[PDB]
Amino acid sequence: STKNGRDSNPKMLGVKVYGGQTVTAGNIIVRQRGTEFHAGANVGMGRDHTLFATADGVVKFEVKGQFGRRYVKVET
Amino acid sequence: KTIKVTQTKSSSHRLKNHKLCLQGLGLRRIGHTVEVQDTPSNRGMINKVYYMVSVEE
RNA sequence: GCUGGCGACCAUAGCAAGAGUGAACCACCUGAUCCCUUCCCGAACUCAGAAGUGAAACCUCUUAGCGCUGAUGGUAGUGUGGGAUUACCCAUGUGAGAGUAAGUCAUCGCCAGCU
RNA sequence: CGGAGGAGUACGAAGGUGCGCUCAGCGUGGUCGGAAAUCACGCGUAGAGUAUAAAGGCAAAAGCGCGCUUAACUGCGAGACCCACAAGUCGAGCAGGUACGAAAGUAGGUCUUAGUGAUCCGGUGGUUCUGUAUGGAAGGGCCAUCGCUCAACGGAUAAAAGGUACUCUGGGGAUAACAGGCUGAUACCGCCCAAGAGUUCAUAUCGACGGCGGUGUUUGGCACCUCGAUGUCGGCUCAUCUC
RNA sequence: CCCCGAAAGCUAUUUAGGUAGCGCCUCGGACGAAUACCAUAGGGGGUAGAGCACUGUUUCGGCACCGAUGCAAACUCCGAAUACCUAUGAGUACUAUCCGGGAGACAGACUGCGGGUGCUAACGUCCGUAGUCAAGAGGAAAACAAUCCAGACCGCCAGCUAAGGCCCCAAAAUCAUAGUUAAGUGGGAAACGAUGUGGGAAGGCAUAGACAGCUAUAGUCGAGUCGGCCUGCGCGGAAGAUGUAACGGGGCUAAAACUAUGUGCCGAAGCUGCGGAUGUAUACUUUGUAUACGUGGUAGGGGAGCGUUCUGUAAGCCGAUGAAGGUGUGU
RNA sequence: UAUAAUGGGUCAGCGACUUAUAUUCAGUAGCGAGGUUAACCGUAUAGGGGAGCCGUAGAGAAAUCGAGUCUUAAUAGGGCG
Repeated sequence: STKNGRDSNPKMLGVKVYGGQTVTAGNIIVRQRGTEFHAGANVGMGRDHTLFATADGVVKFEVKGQFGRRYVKVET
Repeated sequence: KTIKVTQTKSSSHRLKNHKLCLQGLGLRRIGHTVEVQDTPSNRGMINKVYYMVSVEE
């Protein structure tokens, strides 16, 4: 008899809106367990590290800063 | 400015996108020949199914 | 042409070693009266000041020393069609990683002082 | 019925806010004191820590202290994620009342993802709802909350173990025991290399450590045929083929 | 008789060969480019490969470190091709979406590619992805659901081709040009063994005389010889039970075998030709007419019909100059 | 599945999606902001019989309001119309 045989339910993480798409305020952009992407301009962060848009515009990804962090922002 | 395409093999067992490329060029059966505009958009469909068409350029 | 502040950028821009700067600015610097301060200490924070020094520190300059960047060519992988089954070959499209040649001791913007 | 680990909790501070601080390692010296207690100074460096398993993260530190406090609030909520349903997740912003800051401001529990149980039936608090002639009341409704290892965790009842060779019916070759089939781990047979044994001499005859095949006599693996029946362990009689 | 046409999945279930919601089919209504194929532009990734910067593991040196050197599903300093999301655009196509009526199905199979398990066993088992069967006929593979070619409306004693073939069974080349094989290899199988033969790149010695043999390095003779590497096709290794039985058979050796090239032909229910039928759509601005695209089908859904008995129409019409029924013939 | 899986020796005759009620959808006919009677009476498929049913208005648990209503301190926001 094996001592294995368990696993957890899926969580459906990942990027929901890619670069170049238009969003409205409140749209969820990234679902993530940790902070792989950071919040840029017009982007807010939830209590579970979810990134969402706070204004209408176009999504844009970039790499910025002295630590080389990945940022996502919304251009109005 | 226009080119002639002839279907030379069957399309029954091919991939779905290959069948759709044939339908988008307008070929309907073996031996069918059509005349289409010479544009990159048409050339892409032709190049995808190169192996079962003949082009009179 | 120097000094200070605030940004763009985040190593071709960083570390390391060596050398300079006191007119102004900055830095150490004097003591602790009032404001304020340390689970103790005027060491840090703070106030009241210029008798000393550019020693340290911060800046600027030089160096390929460490680091970083990096081709061209080839190789591996791979979508579609065909031929084979120890995982290859042909046609067509695509194309790394490592390594080699080589490069680098940054580049810009706003304001205020001194010549 | 693949390979590995965790959960059925904890905390009125381990929550909020303002201000402040950086780990771990090694090396020198310094009483007991040393491998390793505390003190001081250096070197290189995230390898420390995050209540708890791992993963994704963590400098405006999300790590570590101090003062004051209760936003671990009420009414909501544009817009999204996920999804058979029932459920689950994120959320700017608006109104009221607060806490901490000089202030711009931050706060609708804790770095996040586990710490859970539908409906029915009852219990407790409140209520400008209803009240079987009428006025009350009993009972019911609405809002808040309590009683599940219902753990077979979408939970058949408030309440439940066994025997049948004395057996019976509806079905299945959807599924086992015999024989057939596929396979060849195992079994048997053959070959390659050759330490050595053989008074000397690998190969007269054996042959260690290793390697490559053949057959379909063994023990097995699979479940393709047969369950509206292919009905046998050995003996007797009679055989036929292989090398 | 005509038209369309699935599934054997997900979730839950005292559930596992039952059922329910969703996914897949069909019919009606609304509404038309909002859809798809391809091109261009924007975007995130951590797989193949690779590497040792972390976590582990590995060999040899020097003194845990230093220099070389390997490995990894639960390692990553790196990192594709494809897939996926969005926007714009030409051309082609009854595409997409919404609201309702009716379902079936929830036992799948094989083959290729990427994998877990198993022995890198099984026509084994469990996933992802594509094709075929299921529900699909025709030609080829001797026979052979799942392989290759190809999607059957009906008729023809017409033509062209696909896979595969052209000595006879049995349709078409005893075709053409160069080579290889002697094993019936072709037409079953390994490690290993061997002067079998064809081709290629080098090397050693040699007419002051090379190899072999022979006389005691010299010597008689008279040109090549010697040992390796790469490569094409062959040989041994090779034993089974009813009957040759491991080319389908006959038979085949300057092939009727293998390699390369070329010119013709055969070959399907594919395509074309002639005649006929039918579904949908667009125009004739009734038409039943032309054009265009279609017509393989299980479970299912939709449409249109033929016959049988009885009631009205029927106190009608047919009937002993012969009804119903039975048995032939023609159409 | 030719299957060595099931059923049928053969012929003739018989043999399996119905009936009643309720409900929903689609065709078709009458009337139409209206439509329609049931039991019953009736020398009776006529004619009477309007009790009742469906449609015409939602919101809210309900009292209550009503083109609005519920939640709320809120005329804010939001849900159903």
